[PDB]
Amino acid sequence: ADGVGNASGNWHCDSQWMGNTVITKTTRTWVLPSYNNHIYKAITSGTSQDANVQYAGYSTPWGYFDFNRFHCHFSPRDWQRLINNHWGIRPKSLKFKIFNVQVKEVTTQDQTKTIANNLTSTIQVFTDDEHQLPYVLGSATEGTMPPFPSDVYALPQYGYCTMHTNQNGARFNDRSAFYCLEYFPSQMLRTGNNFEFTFDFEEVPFHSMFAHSQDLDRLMNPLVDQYLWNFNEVDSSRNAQFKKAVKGAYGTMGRNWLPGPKFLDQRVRAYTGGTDNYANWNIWSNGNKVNLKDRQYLLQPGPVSATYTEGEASSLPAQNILGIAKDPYRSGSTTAGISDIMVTEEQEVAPTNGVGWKPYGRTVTNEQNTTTAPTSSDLDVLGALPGMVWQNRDIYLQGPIWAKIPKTDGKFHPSPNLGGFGLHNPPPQVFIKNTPVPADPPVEYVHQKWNSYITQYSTGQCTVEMVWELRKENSKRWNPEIQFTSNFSNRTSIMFAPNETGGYVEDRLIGTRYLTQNL
Amino acid sequence: ADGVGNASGNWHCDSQWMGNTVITKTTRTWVLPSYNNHIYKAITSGTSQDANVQYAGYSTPWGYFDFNRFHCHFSPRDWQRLINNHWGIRPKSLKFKIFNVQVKEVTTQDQTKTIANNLTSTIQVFTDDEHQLPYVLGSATEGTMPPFPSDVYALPQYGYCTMHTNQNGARFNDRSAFYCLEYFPSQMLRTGNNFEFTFDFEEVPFHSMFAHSQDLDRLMNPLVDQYLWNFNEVDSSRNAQFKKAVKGAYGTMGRNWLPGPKFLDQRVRAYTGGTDNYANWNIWSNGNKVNLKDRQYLLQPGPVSATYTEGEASSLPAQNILGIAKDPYRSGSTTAGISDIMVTEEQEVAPTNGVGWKPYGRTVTNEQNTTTAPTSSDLDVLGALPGMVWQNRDIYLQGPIWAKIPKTDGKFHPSPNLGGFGLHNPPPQVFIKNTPVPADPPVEYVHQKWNSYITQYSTGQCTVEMVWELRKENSKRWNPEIQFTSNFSNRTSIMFAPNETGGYVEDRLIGTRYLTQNL
Amino acid sequence: ADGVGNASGNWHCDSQWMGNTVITKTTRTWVLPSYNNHIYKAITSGTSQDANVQYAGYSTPWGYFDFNRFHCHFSPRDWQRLINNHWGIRPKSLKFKIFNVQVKEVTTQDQTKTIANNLTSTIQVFTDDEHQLPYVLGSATEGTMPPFPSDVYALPQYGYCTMHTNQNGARFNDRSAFYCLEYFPSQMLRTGNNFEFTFDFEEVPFHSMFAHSQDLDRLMNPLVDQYLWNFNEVDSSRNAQFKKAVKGAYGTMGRNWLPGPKFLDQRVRAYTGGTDNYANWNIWSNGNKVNLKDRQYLLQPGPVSATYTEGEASSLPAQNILGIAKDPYRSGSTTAGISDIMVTEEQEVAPTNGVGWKPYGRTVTNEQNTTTAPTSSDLDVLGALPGMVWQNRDIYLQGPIWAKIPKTDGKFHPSPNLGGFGLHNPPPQVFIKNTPVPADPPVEYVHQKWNSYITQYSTGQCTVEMVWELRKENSKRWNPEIQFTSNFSNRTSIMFAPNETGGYVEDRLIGTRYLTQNL
Repeated sequence: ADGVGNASGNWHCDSQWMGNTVITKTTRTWVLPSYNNHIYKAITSGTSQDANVQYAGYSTPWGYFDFNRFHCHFSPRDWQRLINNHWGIRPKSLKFKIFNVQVKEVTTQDQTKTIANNLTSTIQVFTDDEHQLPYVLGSATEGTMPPFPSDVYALPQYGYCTMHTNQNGARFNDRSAFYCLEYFPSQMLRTGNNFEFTFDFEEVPFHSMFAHSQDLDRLMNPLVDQYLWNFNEVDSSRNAQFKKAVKGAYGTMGRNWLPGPKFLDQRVRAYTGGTDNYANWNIWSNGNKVNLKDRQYLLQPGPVSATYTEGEASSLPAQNILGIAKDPYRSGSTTAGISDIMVTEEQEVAPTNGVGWKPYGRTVTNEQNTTTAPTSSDLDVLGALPGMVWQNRDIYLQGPIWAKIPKTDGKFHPSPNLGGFGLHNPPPQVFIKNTPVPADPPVEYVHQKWNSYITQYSTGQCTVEMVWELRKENSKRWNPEIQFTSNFSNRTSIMFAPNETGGYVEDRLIGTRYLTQNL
Repeated sequence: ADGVGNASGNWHCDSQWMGNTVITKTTRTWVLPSYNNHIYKAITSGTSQDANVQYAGYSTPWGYFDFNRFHCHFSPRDWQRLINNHWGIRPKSLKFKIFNVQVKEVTTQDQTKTIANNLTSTIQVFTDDEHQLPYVLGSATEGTMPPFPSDVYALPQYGYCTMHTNQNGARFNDRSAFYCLEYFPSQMLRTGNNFEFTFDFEEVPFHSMFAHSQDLDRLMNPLVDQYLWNFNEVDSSRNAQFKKAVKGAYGTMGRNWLPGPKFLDQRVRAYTGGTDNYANWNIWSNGNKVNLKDRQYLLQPGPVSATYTEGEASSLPAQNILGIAKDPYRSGSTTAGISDIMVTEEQEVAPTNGVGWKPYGRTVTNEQNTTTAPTSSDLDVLGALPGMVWQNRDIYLQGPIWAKIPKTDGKFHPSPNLGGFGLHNPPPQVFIKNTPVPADPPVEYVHQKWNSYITQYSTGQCTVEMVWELRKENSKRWNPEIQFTSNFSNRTSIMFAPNETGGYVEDRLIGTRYLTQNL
Repeated sequence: ADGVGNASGNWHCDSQWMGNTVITKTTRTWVLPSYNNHIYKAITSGTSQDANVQYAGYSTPWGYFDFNRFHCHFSPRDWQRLINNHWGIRPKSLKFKIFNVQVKEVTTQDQTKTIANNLTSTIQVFTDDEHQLPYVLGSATEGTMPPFPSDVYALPQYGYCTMHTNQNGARFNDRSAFYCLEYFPSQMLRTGNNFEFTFDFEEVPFHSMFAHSQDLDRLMNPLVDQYLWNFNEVDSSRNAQFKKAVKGAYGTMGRNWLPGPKFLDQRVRAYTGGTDNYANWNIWSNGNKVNLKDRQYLLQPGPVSATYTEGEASSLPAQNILGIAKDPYRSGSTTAGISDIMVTEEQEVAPTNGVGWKPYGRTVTNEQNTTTAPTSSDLDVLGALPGMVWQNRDIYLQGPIWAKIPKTDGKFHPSPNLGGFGLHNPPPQVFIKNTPVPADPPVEYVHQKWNSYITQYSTGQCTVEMVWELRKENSKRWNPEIQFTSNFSNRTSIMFAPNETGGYVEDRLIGTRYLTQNL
């Protein structure tokens, strides 16, 4: 294909806007180590007796590419052009390349590393097109490409969980599956070789890049009464009374449509002002949980809900938020306060979704009679009922693009709770390993497992080219709308740029919902 | 197009039944005033501090046509032919005309009005085809065409609500949208000119014009046992016992299908007999409510439920009913009793839907053991679960035809709670205004807003032509069925006709569900 | 394209003279380090509180090529053929190549550097054709190619200034723009690869390579009187008197044309003889300045003016000169005297431009009457008035070729003050970087920014080929003209050649204006 002295690819980063489509291209330099030192390891939770944290699986010698966050594909300026001018976006097609491969050997002598080119060494690359391997993308995990184009990123090690059991610690059972990645055809690359593949997204709904400019309970003409007559009260004579729904009677009016279903969330005050928190409680005791088998885990974030009520504006739904550290590299060994963490604000869905820590509503709790007074209480948690409408969670420049829909007999509204595009056929996983280069063999043959290798690592460039379909904003609104703008003011470095020491700084989460549209 | 002395259209009222389709045509005389005196007004709830009743929006100089009730398009006799002979109906296409336009000027001198033709004055008409304006149809509000063909109807004024906030009264915010209707292309009509447009409905499910002749729990052959063995009890020895489901064991039988999901409603006795009401309580305190943002409002009517259990036949689900005044013009300033109000009766859905004030069922509340006895309670409110089946609300001659489905990421069974056809693309709103005719200008130019106008109003005729698709009744039932008939007996005027003073009288609600069909 | 063992280009240095065009070709060896160690740095003036020196911007990992001085493209002998034989020159087209690329790695062990070829490493090259990056060429800054063909030149690091504000030091604001150069498509080159592009200059005026042989006030025939009669005086009787402009009356004659507009400059005596200087004053206090925002800066050099009056021949306009060190590498840490600095002499423009420290002329300062005597003073600074004509600044073998015209709504005579060709579309900037080669990655994946790299640098050859359009000298002058010649006499090394230690010596500035032409 190509020799030692020719480049096998070129650098491509741009965004192209044509018609109803935008094409993003981005190139990175990647680094791949040799993981596990060329073996598979059965990994578990060990002696841990807590069923909730138990797991069983395998770490592999293979690495992988994760481009599943938007800021991989969009500059902040391009994200601005997207969210200010368009009502919708969905992924269409994908092209991925690996080129300019460099395999290197590391030799240590007397605490002295020397790095040299190994020109005859290979890397192996394959994509899993039929989704025959455990799919670890779409879990919102690190190891994604860094947003900034000149940043290098080490490829994460591939591993997976498989079925486990609880007896005196995690154990594999008969349903536990092992996957050898060397049991798949992969092409081998020396420095001259390159790799590419293409992918087409299935048809999915456009993400809704707008906020509603109307509330689900305001849909009627304010100037006219309804012709409906609703039950009002029972008179002292015990006879039922009916009241006409009249203009301004909004509490009593009959409606065709209901807010979407929700869990109840606990409210926390994350910002200055408003109703203050109770002290010394953790979400693990008091939060929403999911029972699965013998295990519990916190239900986070669940379907999206409105973030706050006005006047309570500093409060958050505890578990309904996506937190992201302002410093991507901040260590998770210690907790952080609100000042260190970017938290998503879902207020755009307030017209249809209801606020997280508000109950869905009230429910009648009894059947009344002459001697039984009517009673009612809160409806905290409610499933789907005919007439409900809701918005999905917003997508963020720093958030995940897609998630793989689990393969199941049934689903309800398969929109991922973390946000993004639910896909029956997500983009295939791209696996990469350094081909093992054995060390010096013994002169006299011995029967043993081969543990001796030359230390290798590889580096190169990768281009990701995505095509995005757009819905144009079409609106007769007379007055100006809300736009995302730079209101950062005076700074010691440019926002969404490198700082003095070269660290890339994105301290603000950016959603898509700025333009408005009627219900 | 046409002069002063030629009619621009003819009167058309008929119903045509051909094959699987019925075509309704109806003509009315309309009256349009000049609303707001040619200005837009920002309208709010004012100083009201109650968040529940707050709103913000605009009243417009424009009027509009609302034909969204069935009795606009169907005579009572045609409605009878529909409901006795057919299993289903859905709208197909729509044609609307405005013609024979007459613009008139009103001059008042010394408390004396004179009305004269203004031959050079215009009206403006446009339809909003792309649904770019706030859609106020489908809220079951007055200003619809009157059922009776020779009744004149004044066109209602168009207004809308837009996003508001709660601080010290209702306020507009940055998401609040203003819409100038003069920012749309509209054709202008003098007395010779006419207007028309056509519309096609999207494919929607046929309304179910039948009642089920079977109950969801009776579906099996009564002559045969099941081969299923269900858990029955635990013996005094603590061992589980299994009982065979045998013919007649209907309470214990395994089934494939579940009744539809429901809210629990409070029961009220609206008629003579049965269990009497508790005294002096109102639905606002005790009823089902919806939390939306910081607001509450009564959940009415919600998905349809069965109206009563037999022997309780006089009771109603409080909030699950559509009330309609027997006198359409009865003032809403005072409450009414059952004798003044027509209330819908949903008993046809009793086979699948369950009764409004009955809980869905019972639920086990605990995990038993040797020292823990099993407990259970009522399941009042339940969302959708696999295996549920239900009926939608019935449509009525006096009820709404369609509702606009809110534009949202997700929906569950988008059938409108008030009944009718949920539409992603409903029929477009038809807006009409009297073109402002300015009064005498000042001889010397002055810089000021122009407030001086000649008083105008317009009148004309409008034809609505709808095409309806039908499903023919196909049944092997041997015995006669239920039919809608005239059983009114002796009256001082014909029912569904004018009375002595010319008022049109429809005192009986008429559903579609008479014919029966098996589950 | 090419392997390890083949050259990807050849050495080209020549000048071709054909017809009205000259083609210059020149080749250099370049060296590129890795700047900033593969990061962008936000750079400011720091804690400096002086608004005049404040700045904000970015240094980039990229380098660039600057060939924007004439002695890059012309040997002294070719410059001689140009200026002695031609009246005009302008750039036409440009071709640039990068070839014979060598990427090398530096390894330090125990204070011992070893340099080795890295055969699989790349460089990245792109040109900014649409001028989408801050354009730093045309500011007369170092980092240009050295004149002498066998000299190697390190490529300068690319950086730029962006909008800043003054508050407690320089700050970035919302108008400050960051530019990632990796957000541009660039081709990647191994040792076999090469690069080229072509460019066409827009039509610009020929530089005027001649001096005028007439003065703007001598244009008339000396043998004939004018027929004009000019106001002369007012007699003791108060009546106005008119005097005929007669041959020899040059001070009183009417003329069609005016000298060009000018700032007033301060005169300094830079050479022996003439009127001596005042002592102990600096130009920062006493010089011409420009107010821009809250900042001041010295107005240098401004539009060109004549350098001196005869008899004052040792004086200079203080700020109107281009100084260039006779030693290009003399450090700027200390001031230099005239003997160390080559200073341009603009005397060729004396016919039309007026001398820098002379005022433009005299102006009447009052409106006289019987009791008010006429007064007048100096006109120091004057803008453009109808009838003015002027010459631009001369171009020098050691001076800049072009400058980018700022993109603005309006311009007056967009000829650069430093001299050369003002261009709306200047030659594109050529950016080059060493592709980062990552070092050994950690075996166990960690989430951190990648700071580990192998030290790289690159070298190669670059050819610049420019096409120049010429205007031929056409003159009927009988007597010989002024020519540029070698009058250096006896030297220890050849002038415009290397010295004993190999340093290239050009101690004399050479303008283009030798041939003469009438006004």
